[PDB]
Amino acid sequence: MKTLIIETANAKILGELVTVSRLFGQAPDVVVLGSGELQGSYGKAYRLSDTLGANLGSSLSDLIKRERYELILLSTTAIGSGLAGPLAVSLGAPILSEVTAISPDLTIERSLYGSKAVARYKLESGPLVLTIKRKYFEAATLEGTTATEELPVGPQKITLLEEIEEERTGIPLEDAEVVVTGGRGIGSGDNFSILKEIAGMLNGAVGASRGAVDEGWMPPGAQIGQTGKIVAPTVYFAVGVSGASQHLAGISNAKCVIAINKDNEANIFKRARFGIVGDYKKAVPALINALK
Amino acid sequence: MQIVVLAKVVPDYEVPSADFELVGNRAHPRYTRMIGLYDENAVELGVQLKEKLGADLTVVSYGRNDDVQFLRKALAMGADKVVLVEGDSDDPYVIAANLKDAIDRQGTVDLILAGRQSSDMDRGVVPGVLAGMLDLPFVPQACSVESVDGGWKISQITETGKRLLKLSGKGVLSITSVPENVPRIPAVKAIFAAKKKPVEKLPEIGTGKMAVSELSVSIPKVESNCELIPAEDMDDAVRVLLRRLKEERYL
Ligand SMILES: Cc1cc2nc3c(=O)[nH]c(=O)nc-3n(C[C@H](O)[C@H](O)[C@H](O)COP(=O)(O)OP(=O)(O)OC[C@H]3O[C@@H](n4cnc5c(N)ncnc54)[C@H](O)[C@@H]3O)c2cc1C
Ligand SMILES: Nc1ncnc2c1ncn2[C@@H]1O[C@H](COP(=O)(O)O)[C@@H](O)[C@H]1O
Repeated sequence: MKTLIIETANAKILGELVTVSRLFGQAPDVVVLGSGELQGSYGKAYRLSDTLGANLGSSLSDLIKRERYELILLSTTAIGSGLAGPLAVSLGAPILSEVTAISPDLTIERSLYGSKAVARYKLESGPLVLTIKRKYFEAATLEGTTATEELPVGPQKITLLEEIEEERTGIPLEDAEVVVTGGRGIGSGDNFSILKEIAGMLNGAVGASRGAVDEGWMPPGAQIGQTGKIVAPTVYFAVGVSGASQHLAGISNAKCVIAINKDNEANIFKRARFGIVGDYKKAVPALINALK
Repeated sequence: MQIVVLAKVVPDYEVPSADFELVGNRAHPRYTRMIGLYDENAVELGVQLKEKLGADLTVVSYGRNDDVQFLRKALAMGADKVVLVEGDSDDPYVIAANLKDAIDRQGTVDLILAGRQSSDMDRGVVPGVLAGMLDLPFVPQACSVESVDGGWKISQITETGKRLLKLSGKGVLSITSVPENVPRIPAVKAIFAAKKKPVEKLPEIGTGKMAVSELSVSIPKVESNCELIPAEDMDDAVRVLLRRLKEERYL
């Protein structure tokens, strides 16, 4: 079916959307939002100079209507999400977001109830807008490049004043083979120091639950889960983390989850491979010593 | 000046899978109901704006008549009134169209706030669909908002950091969590007093739904059969853990 991918020039994210497109047809087109060479070979590609959906006016939607696209694919990213809902409305299209799987017969899966439930959907009448959850589909290798036709943007409603990267330390969370996550149980920002220490020793990265982020003990980009980062380390230490389902959603493919929690009834022990019921202020220093 | 916050009451979002069951593809009725978590972040931001600006703060919801008692928590936190459209649809277009009808009955509205995603549907769709229907700019995942000449200075959380934005005019913002919008906990006496604050009920309107069929909903089991390491003696426990990690080729 006639498919349009709308995304930044990012090859990892574009690749995930190409994988999804292949379920639906052989030759997707692409609208690139912002700058950067377009990798991959497409039948037709376009470019809009702005990444904020509010600034696009009606040109894009009118194009989609003219060209009779049947499927529009975006990522579940701030940029994808800024566009997807409003664009669906302009098309009169159904929208399904945060898609986690699509079967060969095009049954579409997504989560409900804090990632405790899996819902399955069938499209009855398109066009259809989908937003695809990051890190749930393999990224296609993108070979070659494709030139883009410039499209007009609309009235500027939102100005981008500044883009500010979170200060980076050590290996990225989503790349690390060992992740050490602290939750509310850690008790303070300074108390995270021993988690940073053991993470450094293991060439890993430090993550956080929403509890620890809401306390200000780690920055927001350290949050792991449904609305944070998705990680699949060999080892995942969950320290002072109760294991709410929304947290568990970030670690489904972690190979060896190690729980350190003083509460033997904590939900994290239903996901963990190994568990220590006890005070992390005793466990982690002991672990560090044994490693030294 | 008037700020609208969209708040949705949901089944307890902290119930574990072990204890979670469906009736008719939705949560069993036994679970405690509550305003969703990002919804409360949005209410909190709205109350902070009310405090700074002298604005009215109107909570708008689409849902069950008996969720008023839970929406009144927003009144105790500082909202001025609740407007509830009675209805039971999960469809984002139906929800958004009904929220739009309620909003259109509030005179001039300067800003609309919503949660990043609801605490039962997990989707982050309704605020963008409503922005489209209202023909207003949508800003997802805002964490802070400041009134300035001509509009709003907005900090947005992205996947690599944050963006500082200026919105000209009205808009719809969905709100993500940061320490600065952790919701305040209203006093028992504030809760009691909120029982008297205004609640306006509206009937549901006729409007179209999405042509999508929900085939099934299931709850995967969560049981890893964890190997619990005896930790009466913590030095022994970590010795055993490192041995097992070695044996299993994890570390
Ligand atoms: C829509 C939505 C999306 C969400 N997305 C996410 C997400 O992406 N990521 C996320 O993390 N959360 C998310 N949440 C929140 C999630 O539901 C929980 O609120 C949160 O994960 C709990 O954080 P926590 O486990 O750190 O804190 P708590 O649940 O308070 O757990 C603290 C734990 O620390 C233990 N503890 C205390 N002291 C010690 C000690 N000395 N030693 C060892 N253990 C100790 C306690 O036994 C307890 O189990 C989301 C919620 C909603 C509604
Ligand atoms: N039925 C509703 N009533 C009021 N607000 C809602 C409703 N459904 C969704 N919203 C708002 O939209 C946000 C995202 O919901 P969703 O798109 O379901 O994830 C919620 O956090 C609310 O702020």
